[PDB]
Amino acid sequence: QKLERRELGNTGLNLSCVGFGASPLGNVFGDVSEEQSIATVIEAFNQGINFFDTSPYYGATLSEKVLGKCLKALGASRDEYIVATKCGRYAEGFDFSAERVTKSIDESLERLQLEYVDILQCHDIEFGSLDQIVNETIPALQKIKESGKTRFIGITGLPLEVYTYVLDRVPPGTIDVVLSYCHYCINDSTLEDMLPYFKSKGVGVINASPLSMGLHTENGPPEWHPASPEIKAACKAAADYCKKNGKNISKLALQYSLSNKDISTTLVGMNSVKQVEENVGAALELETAGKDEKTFAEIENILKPIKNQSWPSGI
Repeated sequence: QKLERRELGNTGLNLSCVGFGASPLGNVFGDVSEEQSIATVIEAFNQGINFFDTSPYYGATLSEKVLGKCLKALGASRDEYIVATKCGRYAEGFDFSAERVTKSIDESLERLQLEYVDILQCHDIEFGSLDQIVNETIPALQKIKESGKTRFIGITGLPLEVYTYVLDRVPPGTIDVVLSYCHYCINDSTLEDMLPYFKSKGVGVINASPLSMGLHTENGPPEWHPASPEIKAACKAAADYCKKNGKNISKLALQYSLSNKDISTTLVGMNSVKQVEENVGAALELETAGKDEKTFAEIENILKPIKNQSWPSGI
């Protein structure tokens, strides 16, 4: 049994349905040795993950530098893996200007030790002027795409409204891919409402944060998590139900996110070999058994009062 791959919009790329979120390689969630990061990436690739996403923001450029060492250590042909990065969001703030993003791709390629990335996306555009994204940033990414330094272009951010605003205002066929987070998970499935829009526009869809930044974990969310107390309380109750019934809230949450085949990949952050095994195994078991619908029904009942509620982001 091999990990399923899915076509990404009109790009022709076939992505593993679980993708590697490389933010933890930048020490975002704790210190990880370079040896451990390399081992994790190698294990992911050996288990069939072919998609690796990063950003200059993660670890103030360290994630990109570490990921570049990991990709070299795969000892695989460049066309056997797919690399996405971002531009516009840095540890020193937001700059979506044409000059910044044009410089940024070269900085990213230097750190990643690559001649090109497959995907380059504007990072967290709800912090920028959406009119600048439309009229300046996206044209600059089109020029980067024309140069070959990226093969495809996209946009990311938390609020789904940013995607309709931007995609309504660029010519058909401009944007290749979007990355969305926190909106295709057990407490919030609003990304599904965007899928007809993205399909009409020929835009491939990447999801991320299937655990909603720690809500769907036995340990619960970090202290900084921006969700309301009511969201947190219901997610803790869902985790408690799973614990009581001998089930794994995080495995079920990932399986829920993976179940929609119109989403091409779900990024998961990984920094140990056992995390790779757990995440790939959840996907393989989902493929052959389908969703445990009795258990998902009970989770849905607990999360009902807060379903699809989000939190503020950006300007």
